[PDB]
Amino acid sequence: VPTPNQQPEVLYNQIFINNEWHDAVSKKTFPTVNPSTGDVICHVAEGDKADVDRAVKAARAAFQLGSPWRRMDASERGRLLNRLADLIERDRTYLAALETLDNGKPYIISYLVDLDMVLKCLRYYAGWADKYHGKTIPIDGDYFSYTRHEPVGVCGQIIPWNFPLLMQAWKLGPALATGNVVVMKVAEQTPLTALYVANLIKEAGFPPGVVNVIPGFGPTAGAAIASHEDVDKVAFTGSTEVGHLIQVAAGKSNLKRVTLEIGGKSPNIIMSDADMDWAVEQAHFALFFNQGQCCCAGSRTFVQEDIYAEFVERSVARAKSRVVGNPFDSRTEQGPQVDETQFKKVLGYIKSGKEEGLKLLCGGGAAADRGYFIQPTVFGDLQDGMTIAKEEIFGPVMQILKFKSMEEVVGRANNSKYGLAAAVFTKDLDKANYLSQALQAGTVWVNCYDVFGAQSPFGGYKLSGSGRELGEYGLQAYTEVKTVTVRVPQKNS
Amino acid sequence: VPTPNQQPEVLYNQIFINNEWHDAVSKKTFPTVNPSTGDVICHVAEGDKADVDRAVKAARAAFQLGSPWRRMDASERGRLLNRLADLIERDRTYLAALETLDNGKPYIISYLVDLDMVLKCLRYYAGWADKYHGKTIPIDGDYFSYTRHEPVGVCGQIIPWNFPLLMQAWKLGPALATGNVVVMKVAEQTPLTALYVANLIKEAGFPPGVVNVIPGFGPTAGAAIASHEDVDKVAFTGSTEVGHLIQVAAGKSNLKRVTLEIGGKSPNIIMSDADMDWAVEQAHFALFFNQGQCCCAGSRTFVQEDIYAEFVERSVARAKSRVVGNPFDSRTEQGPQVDETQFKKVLGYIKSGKEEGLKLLCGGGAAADRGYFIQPTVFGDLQDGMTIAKEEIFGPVMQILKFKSMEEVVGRANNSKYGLAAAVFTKDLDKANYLSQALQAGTVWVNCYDVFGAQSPFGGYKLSGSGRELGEYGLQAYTEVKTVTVRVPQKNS
Amino acid sequence: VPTPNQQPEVLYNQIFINNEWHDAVSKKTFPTVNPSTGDVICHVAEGDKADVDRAVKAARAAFQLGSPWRRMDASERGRLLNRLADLIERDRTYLAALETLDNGKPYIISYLVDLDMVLKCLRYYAGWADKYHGKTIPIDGDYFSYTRHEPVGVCGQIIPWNFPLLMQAWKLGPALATGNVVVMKVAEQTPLTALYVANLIKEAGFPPGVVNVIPGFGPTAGAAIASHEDVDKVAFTGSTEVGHLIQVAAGKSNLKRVTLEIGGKSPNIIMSDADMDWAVEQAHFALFFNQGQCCCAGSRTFVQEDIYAEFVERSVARAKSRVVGNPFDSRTEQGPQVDETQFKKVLGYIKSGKEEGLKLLCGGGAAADRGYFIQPTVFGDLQDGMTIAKEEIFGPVMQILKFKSMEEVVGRANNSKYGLAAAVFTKDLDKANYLSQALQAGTVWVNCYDVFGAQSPFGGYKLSGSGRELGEYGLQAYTEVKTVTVRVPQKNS
Amino acid sequence: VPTPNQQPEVLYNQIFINNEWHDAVSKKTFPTVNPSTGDVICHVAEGDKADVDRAVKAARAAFQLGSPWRRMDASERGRLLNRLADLIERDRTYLAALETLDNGKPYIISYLVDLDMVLKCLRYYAGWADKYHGKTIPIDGDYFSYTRHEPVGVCGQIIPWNFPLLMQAWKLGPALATGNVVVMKVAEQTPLTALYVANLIKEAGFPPGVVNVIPGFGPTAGAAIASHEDVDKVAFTGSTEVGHLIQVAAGKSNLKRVTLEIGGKSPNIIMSDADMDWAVEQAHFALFFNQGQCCCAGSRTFVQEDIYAEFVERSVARAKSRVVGNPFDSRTEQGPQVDETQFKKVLGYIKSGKEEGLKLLCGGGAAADRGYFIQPTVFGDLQDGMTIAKEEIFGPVMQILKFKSMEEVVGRANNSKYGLAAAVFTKDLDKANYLSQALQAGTVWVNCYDVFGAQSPFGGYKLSGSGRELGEYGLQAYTEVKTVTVRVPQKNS
Repeated sequence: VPTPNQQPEVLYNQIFINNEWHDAVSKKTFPTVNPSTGDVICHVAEGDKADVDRAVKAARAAFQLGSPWRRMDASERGRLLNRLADLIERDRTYLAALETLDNGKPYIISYLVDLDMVLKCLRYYAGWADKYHGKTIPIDGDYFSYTRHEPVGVCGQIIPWNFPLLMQAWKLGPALATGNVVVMKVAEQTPLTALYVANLIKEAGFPPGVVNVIPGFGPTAGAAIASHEDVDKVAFTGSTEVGHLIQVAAGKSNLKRVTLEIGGKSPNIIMSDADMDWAVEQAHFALFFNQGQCCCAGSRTFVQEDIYAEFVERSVARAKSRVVGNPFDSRTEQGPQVDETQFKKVLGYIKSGKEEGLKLLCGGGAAADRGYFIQPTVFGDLQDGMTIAKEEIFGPVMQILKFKSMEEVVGRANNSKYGLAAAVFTKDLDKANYLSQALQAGTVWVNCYDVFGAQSPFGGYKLSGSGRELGEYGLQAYTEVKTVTVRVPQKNS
Repeated sequence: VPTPNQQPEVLYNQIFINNEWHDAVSKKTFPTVNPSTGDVICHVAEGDKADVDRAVKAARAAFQLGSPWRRMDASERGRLLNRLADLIERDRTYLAALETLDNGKPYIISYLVDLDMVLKCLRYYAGWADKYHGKTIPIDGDYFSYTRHEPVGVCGQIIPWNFPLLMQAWKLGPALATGNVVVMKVAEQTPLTALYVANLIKEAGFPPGVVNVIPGFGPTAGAAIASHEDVDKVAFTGSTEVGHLIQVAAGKSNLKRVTLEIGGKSPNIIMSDADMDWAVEQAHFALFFNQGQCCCAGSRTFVQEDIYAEFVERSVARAKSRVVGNPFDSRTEQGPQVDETQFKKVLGYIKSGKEEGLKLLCGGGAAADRGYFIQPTVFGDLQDGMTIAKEEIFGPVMQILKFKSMEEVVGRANNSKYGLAAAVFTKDLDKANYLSQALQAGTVWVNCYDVFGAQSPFGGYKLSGSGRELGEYGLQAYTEVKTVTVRVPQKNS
Repeated sequence: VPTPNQQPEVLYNQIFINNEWHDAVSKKTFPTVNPSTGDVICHVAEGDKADVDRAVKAARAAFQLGSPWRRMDASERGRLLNRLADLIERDRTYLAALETLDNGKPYIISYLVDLDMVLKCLRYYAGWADKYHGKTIPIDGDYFSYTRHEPVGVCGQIIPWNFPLLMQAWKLGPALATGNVVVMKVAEQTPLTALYVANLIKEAGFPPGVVNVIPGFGPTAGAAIASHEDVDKVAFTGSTEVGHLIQVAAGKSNLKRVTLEIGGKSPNIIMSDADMDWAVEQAHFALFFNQGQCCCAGSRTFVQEDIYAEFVERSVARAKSRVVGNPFDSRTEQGPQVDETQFKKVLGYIKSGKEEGLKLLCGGGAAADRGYFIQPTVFGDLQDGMTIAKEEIFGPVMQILKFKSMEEVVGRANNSKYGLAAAVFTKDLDKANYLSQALQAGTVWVNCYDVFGAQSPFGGYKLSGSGRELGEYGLQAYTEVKTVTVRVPQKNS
Repeated sequence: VPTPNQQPEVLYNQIFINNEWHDAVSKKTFPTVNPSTGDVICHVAEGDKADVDRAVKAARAAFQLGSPWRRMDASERGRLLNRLADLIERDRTYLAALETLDNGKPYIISYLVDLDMVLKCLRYYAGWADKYHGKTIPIDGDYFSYTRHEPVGVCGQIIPWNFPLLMQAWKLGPALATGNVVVMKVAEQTPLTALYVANLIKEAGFPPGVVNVIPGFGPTAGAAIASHEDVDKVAFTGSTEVGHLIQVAAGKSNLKRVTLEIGGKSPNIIMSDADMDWAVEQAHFALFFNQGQCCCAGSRTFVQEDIYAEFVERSVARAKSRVVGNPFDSRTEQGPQVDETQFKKVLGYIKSGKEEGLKLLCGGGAAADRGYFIQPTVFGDLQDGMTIAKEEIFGPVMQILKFKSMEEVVGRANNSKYGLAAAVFTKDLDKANYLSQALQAGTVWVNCYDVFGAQSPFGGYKLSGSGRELGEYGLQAYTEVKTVTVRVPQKNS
């Protein structure tokens, strides 16, 4: 991993529309802070409805029948996405550093993890461009019926702050590969990286209006996209709470297609025959990865009584050794929480746990007085009715529960409004197969956690989502099907 | 076509839950009238939220992991659907008669069209049961990734009164084929046939709770389903106005998956090179089919100026010969409108057209003093800004517009909030191919209209829908995708 | 299981062509014996080249563009296959008895196993008829490209005597479902059941020439089909030796498509952690099922040394209790071998094993002096270089080998010219996953054996086959793809 | 188009095996001539059986379970193919010049056509690498069945001299994308370009033994591949005559999977309503493209009598203006024929035509006395029984036939042992649709010819092929399907 620039230059901080950078119509700007120091990095244009409106306008024009983008060969769409990937890889060190500066995650992670997964996603979707075929259907009668898989049109894509570059990649990959146009709203907590990539999109040679990125606020620029009368589809990734607002907004206006990737409270089930060493480490990772700021975090670690005590002791030790510090330091495992608000939220949950009557095994408090650092907390002897066992904490706060039977763990694990992911650690073939089938979750990992593949779909089962985001599935929501039934003189097989 | 019983006996008029018939919790009942005579056929149990909750409870139980339905082989689901089909064919004469008695459509149509289409739908989806495979994905790293296409769960399905039996079949086919459970709300205007089939479901051997049919009202039983906290998915077919309510209800509650098949104002484009005879008859059919009560009716007949006068003359003559009368009479082409409310609504539009300044060429008034018969009306010299040229009439009221160029007709045809279907009549290959691509419609018929195939998807492009209902596509909405990623010792190709 | 007729009446014994029965052009006939008594059941017309030529002509005519069969709706093809199924189910008892009479397998098996699987196969492919879509391809340039999945044409299908009715169904299901025409060559050892079904094909309403069944001899009628200049595809199931002849014949003449389902020497690997009881019973079934006359029989039972002794002991006991006798007797587990030739071949192998220096644990000799009964033989302490450990025996002769490591068992099990199937018994997830990937077999069963599903493909990896026979894959070989590229005025997404 | 080097340097002329260049075991070499001058360009190592044997050895080793290539992520296979493309694009000018030097085709074509198509093919298949999923199948019983799409293994790929780089690309694309290993035999008449690309494969980072290219002769190196006991699959592109040999070879030995892309006599049907200008130009292109050395050439131009005379005179004029000359000259439309042998063959056919009694409209003789140039010949008034109207000429010799009805032209056009491609020129929708369905051809072009898309399959219907080469279909033949059926505690939907 190349040595990063601990203070990477901010080159873009405006609104990107027709491959052009401009200030908000209001000339208003908002600050973007560095979670590690609490100091302001710079100021970014604050997009609002007026800016969304013009971006939508730009996108619609780019999507007109006869446009360079609509006339473009699917293969060329693939070429553009691969070119974009190349530019991102060329600027990998810079983007990794900026990602960390704006977000807080360890540089090594932004480089080896975030950026690699960003490149793999775009590279993956580049190949789908000319392969998502329609169908020729053996309909009854003397007809020739077939389907066209056309773009759904103008897509509003709202993304969170936990994986800035990756979330952007997950949206643009399938949308662009299918021929759609994008009006994207990026998180006000982390707008810098998305904007830089927006310029690379221009450099890649994408036609104007195809991708418009608008930095701003949620109830402001986000809501304007969700309720716009000319946005054909919305893709939102964030809280279930806001997820509700997105669907409600869609219904109250355009009846635009909606997909949601939202919260979670994922159960990580360790069976007594599981390899302790692997299970403990993976359990640690399952919850602590990315400052605990992952929607599919294993926030409910169910451990079989027979091995509970040992598993708990080992988890606490591992939590005790987890290095929290400067993201740019090679030995830093944990950076700060994205912002003060989240910092307080997490702390509020730790307080709740202690008050609910939970066994605090690892220090649950601030880890520093400068950035938003919190100590890797671990709560043992957790009860299902406890707030921290029910509500998504989104911080470095581990919950460890105890169970006896499979029948019991299935019911407990499944008894949640969420269903984003789950995990099973066991050496037994039958337990693995039984559980993976019984678990009501979009993804079930067996003997592993947080394993993402651009080729494998991801999504929620209940109030944790709607629709899937990767693989071939990720193309479905960005496709509008048209049936064309032509009358023929005489149909033959 | 066998001789029908002009007065078929009503055997079921209650609420169907766990394969059992019972009155509404309130014991309240509502009348179902015969549109031909205006007299009450009988009374049906009026389901409400209390009944909906009971049905959902029943359905959820039937969906329990380990249930006969969930443990059932996919092939067996296919066998049950085929058995159902057989029972409907056994009772084809009776059902065609009852369909007409409660709806008003001609008996010949109910028999040869509706029932045939019903049988073909179920028979088609019966074969999909064991064929909608998941995937084994070549994910990165030492893992074995694959997806499971599981049922979405408890599905709420709300259907209209235009095609009682068929609408029911379009919903049950894909749902049952996939392993889902149903809580269906039937149109209060036409609940009889759906209830009869509900009993056939029981007789076919479907496990209790798998299909629950609730007769009742919209804002009552319908809304109860749309905002239910335990319904995983909603499939609604009706007005766009209500469609909005369904999507808003889903967002404000459960975040349940939603699909909508709604209104339309489909354009029927006749090019100057089209075969007049065919074009004229097909245009007649395109709009007048089923008392004009079809979501995909060719409500806007655009005819190229060069052949406009001739086409109009021929249209009016054909409309003047259209026989309106007793649905059970062999020579009846048009029966009455479903009910007085729709009778008045259609008349209101005829009034509107005359006042908008439209050329009434065919008598626009009631055709009788007993049932809800309206005369096949034809309006010539229509203008895009005219109410009847923008709002869905849902009655035997034809609109004929005049155009010159293709660029012109595409823009005009496309300039609508709707996009359910469209049609183009021409002998030219390039115009056919150009137009089918340019028209923003879920279905584009070329040299034909109203051609439906159980194997070809159907749906709307704008405020006329979301999702497709037939073919393989119809299975998508009834499937929940689960990704299972297993860590393996050493992955190889 | 209904009481069978020990002496079922033979109603059809001639050549079936245009839905008509006639004697061979030579008037020659051959006898069909009853393996249980060694007595002649009756005589069947002996088809030859002249008869094959006539059949091919009939088939070709039925395949003419514009034929009732080619113009028929795909759904109707489905209907015919379901009708056929129903007729077979109606005559289930008769067919099961006749199957046993002519083949030797126990009636219970013929009824509950063979017939059920025949019904399931036809009923399964009936549903594929109108679902095997082609595709609309996003090709470069201003074009509309799409593919048609047309029938391959006239298909020659040659089947064996081990599962008469079943093998017939495996060929007809996919062929007919895709719109092809068939010229079938049935095994001289067991032509009876296939002939009766041929008449059911007539009764089902299949167009004349669509299915022609020709009873006769291999180098006679079989070779005539394989080398015919007007047969578009050949599907052969039998010995690898003859498989070679089919491929060579195809090349020396028509260059017709070829698919082969041939011999095997499947390894059944029992890991030390396997459940003894289950593993022992399944191992017994794996090899002894259908008088050991199954191409995917577990001919090489590799058992982990730690559990070898015990496994062997249990295997011998189970083989010693295996009831051999009258197929019509409820307690008979094993009937006779198909005929004297096979009877002597199996005996020759037992002799070989004894001479090779193998430990005969179970009596290896004739079990009676009337029919072709052989005692369930079990050879312990087998060595890979032994003939019975290399050549397919096709009889009730079990081989039990000893192994130590997984690396060793993989190499040993894979060290064969065959690769039809394999099995792995273990409770460990990793071993299951590892082995199933490492084994070069068309089918790898884990914790079970001989599990067939009409929905899952089956075939060989080396000299044991080419192509797969069930599921969606089974339709591939019966499809000819046509690409139609149309120049369009302006292509858009 | 950049200025080429009229004399590009030959850097590789040996056998490429484990990413290493070596002389044949025999030290024998053969000359490669320049068709334009008749002079020897250089000498190339003459591979033989011994060289094929070692190449297969290398390939097998590269295919061992646990190999870098087998363990490699499918996505990485995609990366390698994209890298290879980049290298080819980097060297596009050199490769196009060398292609023309050794082949004879005009440099502008090699550059703008051949190399573009080469890049597009590899770029296309690079995206398929991680998307050709297997399936999870809803089999009956308590099991989990799924399929694995594994590589077929060692693939022997034999290619022709008409499109050296492109044929190589059509083979390597699908093979490598699927994870197979290759032993390729390149045409003795044109081995240079294929060898240079072989080195780029090394530079790209492909693991040793994955692609082995062997220059040599047909009955020598080609036959050794076709009958090799360790080659799992053979892919051959060439004459139907040799095609027979490949299939017979496969049967006589390994029973290896075979696919054939062979000869043709494609009919180009011009209906009276066709746009003459376009039809005439396209007709010229259809047959004259690449010195008439294309298997899909429109060898039989059927013209409707009403427009026959005009079409004929227009064709002759166009043929009279076709510039034949130095391939490197910007004005050259036609270069020389690949070699003296082909030179003589084509001339022999012209002689035949004259003798069969055909109307020679354009000079049918040599165009120069240096290279292998032949004058663009046009034969009018041809009859179906004439040799030139039956046998593939593979030279600039056009055949123009006259027809009256559609019924007539379908039968005549279809009356051939070949069925590679066909074309229909008409403005009529019904004629287009009717003919496309009626024509027994692997590809039917409507109002265009020789339109190839890496995304759409290509192949023959009779003695012109077996299997398809492009699109998703091209992956089928390079995949071996394995079914894994696991016993599960309790199967649920």
